[PDB]
Amino acid sequence: ESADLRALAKHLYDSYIKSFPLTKAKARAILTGKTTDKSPFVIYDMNSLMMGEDKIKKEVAIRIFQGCQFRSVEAVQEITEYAKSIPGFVNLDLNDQVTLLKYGVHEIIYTMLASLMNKDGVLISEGQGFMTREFLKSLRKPFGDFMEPKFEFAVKFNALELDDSDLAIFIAVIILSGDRPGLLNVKPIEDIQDNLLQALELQLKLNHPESSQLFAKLLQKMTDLRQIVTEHVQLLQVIKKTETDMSLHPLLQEIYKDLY
Ligand SMILES: COc1ccc2c(c1)c(CC(=O)O)c(C)n2C(=O)c1ccc(Cl)cc1
Ligand SMILES: COc1ccc2c(c1)c(CC(=O)O)c(C)n2C(=O)c1ccc(Cl)cc1
Repeated sequence: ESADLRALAKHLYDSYIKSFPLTKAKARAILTGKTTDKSPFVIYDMNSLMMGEDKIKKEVAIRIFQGCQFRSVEAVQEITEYAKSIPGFVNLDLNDQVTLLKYGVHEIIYTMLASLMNKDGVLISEGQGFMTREFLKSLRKPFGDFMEPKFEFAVKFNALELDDSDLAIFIAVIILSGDRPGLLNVKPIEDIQDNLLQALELQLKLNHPESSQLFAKLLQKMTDLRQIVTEHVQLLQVIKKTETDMSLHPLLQEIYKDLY
């Protein structure tokens, strides 16, 4: 079993690397000054944003809005590709596969968003750019309040100091939650999570031997993930009631209508 769990961990990590182009490792190298990667253009005001458009591949709050959207959709596409590699996932009832993805993708998105963040801002455009926390906070209501909750989580979450091999199993654990609403066959989902949970436990113990109860502390973080989703959805509802001229991407619209 112990050798089997390591096999499971290595399998998931390999799938993770194959599925997510911008890893935490790449993100850290960019954010700290490493020579393996190159420096981002920093956007911190209106003119940096204007010049950033020239360097990086009508209202700005709207443009930034539309930017996250395309990125979220892309992320959903990646997380979906990853889930199919989770042993057992494709063998589940198709309705359950959908349900697991529906409630799971945003929790993974915010998890992985933490990798691209520090207390000062977030990587964008596959790491070419960097948007500051304060520029985001300064955006007009309600747009200014969207990102700050993510930062506060990311700051707390990044203190756990997980690397990608850690995250690979954790996101796998998130997808295979037996307590999602509407699931038909909970039992096969829980059997897969049991093994995934076992593998996370051993992975965290071997990769972080000195940080006690990291497993427990990491599982407790799923609480914070939920509140991020709940709060976000409510802020989105304000947008739809106010900006009747724009809409969510169909895929995003399906994920959200009607989650909770
Ligand atoms: C990756 O997490 C985010 C962050 C912001 C998001 C989204 C997702 C989505 C998509 C989603 O909810 O998955 C939309 C549609 N966002 C916005 O409109 C928005 C509003 C204000 C600002 Cl300052 C920035 C973006
Ligand atoms: C999910 O987290 C975020 C937050 C902000 C983002 C993005 C992602 C992306 C997508 C990405 O990160 O690749 C873009 C593109 N964001 C912009 O604010 C932006 C910058 C310049 C222009 Cl012209 C328009 C929008």
